[PDB]
Amino acid sequence: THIWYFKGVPSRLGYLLDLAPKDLEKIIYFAAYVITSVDEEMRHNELST
Amino acid sequence: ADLVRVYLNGIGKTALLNAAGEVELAKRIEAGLYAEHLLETRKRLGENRKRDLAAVVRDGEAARRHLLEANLRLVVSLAKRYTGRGMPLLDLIQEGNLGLIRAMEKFDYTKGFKFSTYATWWIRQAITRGMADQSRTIRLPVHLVEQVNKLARIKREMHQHLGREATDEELAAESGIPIDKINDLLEHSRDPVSLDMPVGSEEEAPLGDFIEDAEAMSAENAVIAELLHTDIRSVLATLDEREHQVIRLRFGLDDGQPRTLDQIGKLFGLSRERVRQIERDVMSKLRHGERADRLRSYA
Amino acid sequence: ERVVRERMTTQDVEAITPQTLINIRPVVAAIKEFFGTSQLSQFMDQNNP
Amino acid sequence: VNFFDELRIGLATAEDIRQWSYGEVKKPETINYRTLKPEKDGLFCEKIF
Amino acid sequence: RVINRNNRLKRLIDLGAPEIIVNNEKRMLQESVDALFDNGRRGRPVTGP
Amino acid sequence: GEYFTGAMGAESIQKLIENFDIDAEAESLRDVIRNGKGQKKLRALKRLK
DNA sequence: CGTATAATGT
Repeated sequence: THIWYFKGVPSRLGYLLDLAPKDLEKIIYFAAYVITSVDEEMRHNELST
Repeated sequence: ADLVRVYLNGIGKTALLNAAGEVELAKRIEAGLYAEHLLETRKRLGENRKRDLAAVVRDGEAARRHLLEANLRLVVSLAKRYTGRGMPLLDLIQEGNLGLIRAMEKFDYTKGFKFSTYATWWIRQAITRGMADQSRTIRLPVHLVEQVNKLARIKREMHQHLGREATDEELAAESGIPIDKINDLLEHSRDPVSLDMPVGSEEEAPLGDFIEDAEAMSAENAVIAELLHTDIRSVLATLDEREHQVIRLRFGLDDGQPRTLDQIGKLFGLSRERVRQIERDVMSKLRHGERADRLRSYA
Repeated sequence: ERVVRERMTTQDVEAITPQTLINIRPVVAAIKEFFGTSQLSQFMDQNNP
Repeated sequence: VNFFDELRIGLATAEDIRQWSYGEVKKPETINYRTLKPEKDGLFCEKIF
Repeated sequence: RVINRNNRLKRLIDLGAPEIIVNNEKRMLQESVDALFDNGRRGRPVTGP
Repeated sequence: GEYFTGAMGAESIQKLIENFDIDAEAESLRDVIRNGKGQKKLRALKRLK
């Protein structure tokens, strides 16, 4: 990720994703996982099981 | 921040391994490798054992990961001592980790020795190789790096004994290295200066500003190259055509490889002694007639 | 003294002599730097007495 | 000749960066220590630049 | 630094190092690109001799 | 490990952006702007910008 | 190039 767009005042990448700088920094430096996409329909369909 | 800190916590996540654990993991991984080897040779492949063999392969791979994770601490404990030598600490740790995987690739438990003793030598080897190849912007051969370190260590010890800095001759006697070789080696040891450093605080002007290009006069080069090369080619053409070929081969105007007197005589079937006279004729001819008028310049 | 302390805490204790302990590289390096680069070591201008 | 009515600055997509490049830099070497010539496919490679 | 760390990652990903190793390497690569495009923007700037 | 696929790193952000759409987000932000919620109104304003 | 007593978090 280009340094200019995150770690900025404001951080353009943060606003685009609506993420605070702390969350965005953690994702960049592999300090914490983040969920990309979850199949909601499949979760609903097999929730009972 | 502090990418070192986050990695240090990550390695600390895994607990240490005991001798019983190390041997058990070593047996598991060896079986996994043997199982993986068996995959490509079971021509009459079994059905249930195939799944069992695959499961063991996953188990062996899991053991390999667990062993590496536990042993990362040794790598850090060895990489710490090389810091401050032109390579970032975290970079050294990664190079050591490469050494760890390499050592584990060849680890054997049948000797009954702890993995730490065998790994330390490889970790050391990998880190020192990395440092030699990468630490310098102008990559020197590993041989030179070892020689430079030898001289630096010898210089320190000799200076302590003498109490005063030693000359090249004294270092040569101590290190058994030729004096000229020492001078060249010292020059290689120099770390290049940076152009961005301001010089003499001269209006905060970087040293690179004052560097003079003083080269690359393409217009001048092209005209001179065209004139001289064409003149010599035309003059050689005016001479005997066979002699023109002799000049090309004796020299290499086309294909390099200046043919010596004996060699060109072999190619033309003549003797080594005839070439001198042939050249004498060529030089005599080139200094008379219109050839001189054209070529009086360029000297 | 930082170097001598490290050497003292690590070097052998039976045959330790101050010559092997005391080092002169840092002092000589320090004094040379002061007279060679310090802003308060200026070329004496000798336009006139 | 010298007609530059306007001047545009925009984010460079990865496809653009490859288009500009005349090659790929694949080695960290800078120059040979004996011939003082740029090394093959290095940071000063004569083939690329 | 960028070229060397990237090459090591290319070699390391092919070898098949554990997850922590590859994650750390990518962190080094991201940091190196961060320093390249702006040094001192984040963290302690990389220093010279 | 069936429905949610959570990656870590700049690669995760890259996949999040490509999956993320802008038309729906823009329309939602514009609708939120029409409403009140001052502090959240200006936050949506900056994001919508 | 594998060096085998052992050596495990800046």
